[PDB]
This record gives sequence, C-alpha cells and structure tokens, in this order.
Amino acid sequence: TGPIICAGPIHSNKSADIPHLLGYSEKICQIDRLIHVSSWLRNHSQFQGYVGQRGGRSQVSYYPAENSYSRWSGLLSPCDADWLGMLVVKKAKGSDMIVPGPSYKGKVFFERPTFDGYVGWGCGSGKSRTESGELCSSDSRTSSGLLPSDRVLWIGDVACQPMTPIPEETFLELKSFSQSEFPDICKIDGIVFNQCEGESLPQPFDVAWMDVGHSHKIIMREHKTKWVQESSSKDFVCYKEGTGPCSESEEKTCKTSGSCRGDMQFCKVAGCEAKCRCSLVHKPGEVVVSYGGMRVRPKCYGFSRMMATLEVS
Amino acid sequence: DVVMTQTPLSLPVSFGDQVSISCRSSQSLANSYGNTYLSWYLHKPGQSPQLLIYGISKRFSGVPDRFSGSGSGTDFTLKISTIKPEDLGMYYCLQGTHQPWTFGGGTKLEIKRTVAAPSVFIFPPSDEQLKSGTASVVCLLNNFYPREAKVQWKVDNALQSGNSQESVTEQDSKDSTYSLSSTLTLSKADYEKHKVYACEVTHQGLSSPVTKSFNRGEC
Amino acid sequence: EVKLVESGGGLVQPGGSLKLSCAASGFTFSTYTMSWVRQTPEKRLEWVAYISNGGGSTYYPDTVKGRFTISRDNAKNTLYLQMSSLNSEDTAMYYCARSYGNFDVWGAGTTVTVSSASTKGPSVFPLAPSSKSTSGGTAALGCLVKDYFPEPVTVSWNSGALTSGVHTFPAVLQSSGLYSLSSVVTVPSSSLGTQTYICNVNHKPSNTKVDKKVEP
Repeated sequence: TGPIICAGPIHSNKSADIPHLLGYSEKICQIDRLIHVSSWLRNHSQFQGYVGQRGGRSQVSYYPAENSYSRWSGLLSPCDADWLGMLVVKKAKGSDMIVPGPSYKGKVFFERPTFDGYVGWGCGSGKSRTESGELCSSDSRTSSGLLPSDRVLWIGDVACQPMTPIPEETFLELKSFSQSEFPDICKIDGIVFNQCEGESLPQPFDVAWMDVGHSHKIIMREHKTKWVQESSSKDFVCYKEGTGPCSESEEKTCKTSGSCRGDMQFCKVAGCEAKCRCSLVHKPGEVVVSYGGMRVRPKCYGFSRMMATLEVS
Repeated sequence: DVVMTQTPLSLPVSFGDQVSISCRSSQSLANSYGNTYLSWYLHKPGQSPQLLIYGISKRFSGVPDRFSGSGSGTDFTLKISTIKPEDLGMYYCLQGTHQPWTFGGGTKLEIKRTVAAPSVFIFPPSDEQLKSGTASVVCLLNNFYPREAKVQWKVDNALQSGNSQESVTEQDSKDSTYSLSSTLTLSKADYEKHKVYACEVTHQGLSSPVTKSFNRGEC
Repeated sequence: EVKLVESGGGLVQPGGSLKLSCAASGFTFSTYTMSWVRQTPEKRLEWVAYISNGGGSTYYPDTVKGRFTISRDNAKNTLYLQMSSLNSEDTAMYYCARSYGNFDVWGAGTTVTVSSASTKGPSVFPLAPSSKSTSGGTAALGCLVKDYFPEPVTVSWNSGALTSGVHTFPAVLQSSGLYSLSSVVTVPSSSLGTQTYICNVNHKPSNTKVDKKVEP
C-alpha cells in the first residue's frame, strides 16, 4: 500500500547491528523497514541479518490474503507493536500450536495471535520453514541474510493501537459474554475458556478476537466496529524531507513547541510556520469495538485463526 | 496418503462378546504437538455415521462406556467391552492429523452363529430372457454361515471367468444367515453353444463342494 | 439437538454437476469447521472436502480437488459442496460433518449417482423352480430384475403375503450401467403345484409395476 516514513530497506551486510531508536517516528521508520522483525528474528532465533530487503514491511505476507487492515500502512501488526512496547510477540513453545492454512514453506518468520497473547516462529540463518512450519530446513535462497519481506508471514487481520485500559470487571464481564456467545468452545490455544465434560481436540478457529489488555483475548461473533481519530502525537510521524525520520529531540520540539512544518491536520492541532515536518499516519484511526452493551478501545482488534477445542457433551 | 488399514474387515460377533477393531496407519498420527486426531465411527445400516471415539481414546458423549480406544503411533484399536445389537454395523477409523484425512477400510460387525450349509439352487435362463438375446444363469446359495463362501461356474466343464456377478444378502435378522446369488451372464449365442452349466459351491459347512448343474436340453 | 440435513442428491450425468447443501441446526455453525464425506457403494468412506468456520480455508484430496468446491454461508448456517466434473467414481452417499479429525455430527447423507444411464424399466424374468432347485422338500424360485436404472426396485412376493424366506439381493451395477438384482424365495415342494408365486416389482423412477408369475 506504501510506507509510513521510510521506503524499503536496502541492507549491505547481514552482520550490521540494530541501532535501537527511541524516537517514535524513528521507531516507525524501522517498522517500515522490518528492522523490528529483523531484531526479533535475531533476538530469538539465531538469525543473522534482516528481513524486508528492497520490499519493506509493506510487502510482508499476510495469511488471509484478503487482509483489510494491511491496506492501511499505519495500522500496527502484532510485531509492529512489539517494537513500540504494546505487546510482546512471545517466542513459540512446543505447546504453542501452529495454525494450518498459511503457506509456511520458505518462511523465515511468522506470527499469529494466540488466545493468551502473541507468538512468533523464527528460523535460523540460512534456514527456512517447511510447508508445515514446525522445522527449519536448509534454503540456499536464505544464505544472504538480507532476505525478502515475503519471507515474513503475519497471520490474521490485526490492528493494534493504544488501548484504554478497562476495569478488570469489564474484561470478566466480557469474558462472560464471550462464553455465552461461544458455549461450544472449551479451550482456545490451550487457555481454558469454558468447562466441558467432553472436549474434542484442537481445531482451526477463525474468530474475531480482541485484546482488552488482560490475561486472554475476548473472542467475538456479534460485535460492532467503528474508527476514530484522536490526532494525538502518536498518530503523527515526523521526518526531515529526504533524510528520513527526525531525531527524538527534533520530534518533541515539533509536537510541543509547534515550530515545525507539517500537514493540515498537524498544523490544525500542533502548529507550523531546513526544518522538520510531521504528518498523519495512514489509518482509519483507532478501532472501537461494541460488545455486550459495552464499547472498548482494544489494544489489538482483529480476525485471525486460532486452535480451539469444542464440546462433545 | 496416510493409508488407514483396518483389521478385521469383517468380524463375526455374538452379543456379550468383546470385539477389537485394529487400525494401522502408514505413518505416525502424532503431529508435532503430540495431538493425535484419530476417531472411530459407527455406521449402522440406513443411518448416519456416528462418532464413537475421538483422539485415540476419548469417548464422544452419548456413546456408552463399553466403547474404548487406545494406541499411539501407527497401530490403533477400538474396543467394545460388551457387544449389544445397537452396536452392529460398519466401524471406521479416521485420521485427521495429516492431510488428506483418510478413513479406514471398515469393520462389519456381523452376528456369529453355527456354521450353516449353503442350500444351493441353480436356475437356467427363462425362455422370455433368451428371446431377448441374453442368458442369465442364477446360482443361489441360500441360508449359510459364515459369509465367506466360494462360487465357481463350469460351462461344459469350462471354468468361467469375467462372466459372473455376486450378490449377498445382509445377515438375516431371524437366523443370522447370509444368502448369496451368483449370476452367470452369457449371450444366447454362448448359452446355446454349451450344454452343461454348473455352479460349484465351496463353503465351511460343506464337507465336499456342492455342484449344482443343469443340462440346457431338459425341463 | 445437533442436526445436519443434506440436500441436493440425485441422478447426475457423467461430467455434469450437482451441488449438495448441508443445513445446520442445533449448534453455532460459525464456530465449527465442517466437511463432506462420501460413501462409495463398496461402503468405503472418503474425506471429500473441508472448510474452516469462516470459509476462508478449504482443503480437498486430489481425487476431488479442482472438480469440487466446498463453500459455506454461516449466515444461513448452511454448508455447500459444488461438484463439477462428476464421474461414476463419484457415486456415493455424501455426508456433511462437523469437522477437524472428529466428524462428531453427521448429516443423514444424500445419494449422488453419476451414471449416463437413463431411467429404464426392469425386465422381470421368472427364475422358475425345477428338480435342481428342490432339496429336502424345499424348492427355491425367484425373479431376475434385470436392466433397470436408477435404483431402487421394490420386490414383494404374492402382493406381500410371502415374507417367509423371501431374500431380495442387493442390486449390482453391471458393465452396461444398468442395475439388476434377484429376489428369491424358498417354499415347500408340495406348494409348487398348489400355490401361486408372483413377484411384484415396483420401479418408481420409471413408473414400471410388473407382476410376474414364477412357477414351474
């Protein structure tokens, strides 16, 4: 669809470090260049190099090819929120089930929302998944370490954002509604969701889910969506024309002092007047979910595949 | 794909018996999470397949405690501790751990009884059917047990080939017997070129093969 | 109660098409993956097609991949199997099922018969008794219900009075493509001259009803 701040990365050496950038726009310019999945792959699976070469994040493979929230460059994926500190894409475990559907063959990284959070799978350097995804066989097309972005697969239609934390009573109220709505479900991804005197084995479960910032997610069938825009400082990226993201020192000056160029919308809330320029991020805004008479701004809203267990009694 | 072989294919059973149905898989039905999606189904005549056991050993609810599964890896087994009439039918094992999912060959739980003897009966083709150019010689095996019986056709002592068809009635509700009909189909040409038509029957209940024959030229 | 009811089964012509509908009731259809299972006349069950709950994922075995298309409208809680490029090897009772390695709920099934034959009337010939069909006072006679299509035929003897030992054999699909079966009955030899034996065959698809006097 196009990037937020920075065009696709053109890396030189796989051994080059990952300079961690605190500046928000700088953190999003890494996200545009998949420097975050690059880090995760390194931090969690002996991966030497980067993902996203030439293509960038705008080229990551999404399992639901009909991915709606991907067309919006500014809607954050699970991984993209891992870089900003909203969710940790936990490394997989022998018990974290890989969902069927995605063409895993050749993937270097892939990720899926799980009922209790987010889980990713990495392959080591010069390695790539099998068609089932549970091993990392050899792949001569991965020796470079400067791998394409198609080698990154993000499972599910997912949108992440700053969440209004909800009283825990709400969550439990929501979990109670999710249980009356989904009585057949006994477990989701290994997390108890109801009680059954007879449970069938794990089963693919395409479900609209929601992260309200609590233990598990709130899975949904009858729910309403609606998008907003707070025009807050996190919905605006800052950049120096031609030279990429503005420094952290320049950004705060832009988004506080108001002595910076910018789009209409920035100007109309922050101010304007060689210099730094800030703009809006490409997104409908913040997703608000109506559910069981209550609306909640989720940390992440989305429709994704999960492995769940249904009753037999 | 994962070939599910089901032993036995046919299983004579008496009520009160405990019967075992074994299902052996070409490959290991343990995926990479230790989950094994092997399930046993009951298909009674004229009804829908019913889930009995899923996940090797877990009983579907509504299924009596007499059904039990067990196993790991390649060979899996369904176990009915006490057969009741409502359990007769075709039993199928099914994977689901690998695609494509594959059912097993099936196990017919049939009623075991005392070995009967085939009342054999051979019928020449009717004049009416010969007027239509075709001749069907019907050899009847009536009321026998077990099901496994052998029918051979001898047309002028010439063992017939590709010229026969078999039909076995399901097990009788009143005396647990099977009846079998072998239809030898020839053209009126081939029928009028030969004289002696014989159906010889081999069966457990026959001490000697029963040869039932008819000479075309006789009423 | 969990109920699946299939619909759309019937005669189709080879290469032709037929779509099967599975109506789902008694459960939350959109939270179950569902699948279609067929039973060949040799009682072999085969996995046919599978579909996720939200219809986004489907799977098929290569035997019916590219020829069949599974689909489901959770809105109407109905599962669908569009069958194209049908062959006599697609002759089966197709069941829909709640799915994922455990078909815990099956539909009643719907018979799909792929055969280029056309509804033909049965030819009932007498399988008359003789000395070679008499053993220990019991004589056997019957009827040959030959060259008919499609199934089924209903064969009663003596308008239905004869149930003592009447054996109606399963139909056999010959190479000609037409079904054929025998109905037989064993009777006292004393009756052969004193009792009439008439098999009553009804073939509803062809509107054929034939009463045949099977006697010496």
